Amino acid sequence: MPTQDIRLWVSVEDAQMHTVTIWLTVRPDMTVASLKDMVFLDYGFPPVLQQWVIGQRLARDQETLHSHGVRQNGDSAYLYLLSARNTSLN
Repeated sequence: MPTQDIRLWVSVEDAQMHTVTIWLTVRPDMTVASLKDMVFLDYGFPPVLQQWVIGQRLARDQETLHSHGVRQNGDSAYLYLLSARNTSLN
């Protein structure tokens, strides 16, 4: 579309006491639920494990990124991962 996507930085925090940072390309029209999934798709980050933190976060996973303050690139979010995990597709 004429309007490009935006790049969102996400801080990943694990129960296993390690922290990583990821950059996600999306649009504010997206939501955490959708976003959470791509992160799962992208990083195999179990959506169950994924604890997403945004200053403008709402318990509702469905609300848009824009509604969570992600209006453009340079926006940053925080993700926490549980001790649990997932299984490899292959």
